[PDB]
Amino acid sequence: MPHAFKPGDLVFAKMKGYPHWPARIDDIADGAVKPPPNKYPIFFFGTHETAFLGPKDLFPYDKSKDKYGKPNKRKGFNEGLWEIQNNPHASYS
Repeated sequence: MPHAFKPGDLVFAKMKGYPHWPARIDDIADGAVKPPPNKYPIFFFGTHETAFLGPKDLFPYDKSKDKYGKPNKRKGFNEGLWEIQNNPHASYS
């Protein structure tokens, strides 16, 4: 059975106006700004941007890739597909 989301989990994350996007649950570094309650820090592959999202917008990657893991014309999307498949746990800083 599923657990709660934890750092390192791979997802597609949904934001308004954007396609379901390859992403990971990030850690919060010591001294870094914490997310709001019930939100997770989401690192978006390709764009390398971060947003705070709750579980309603997080789709586990294994289950969802057949639907959501196709190329898209949006900036950073195809780079992000490569990252989540090939080196999803690397430093992109």
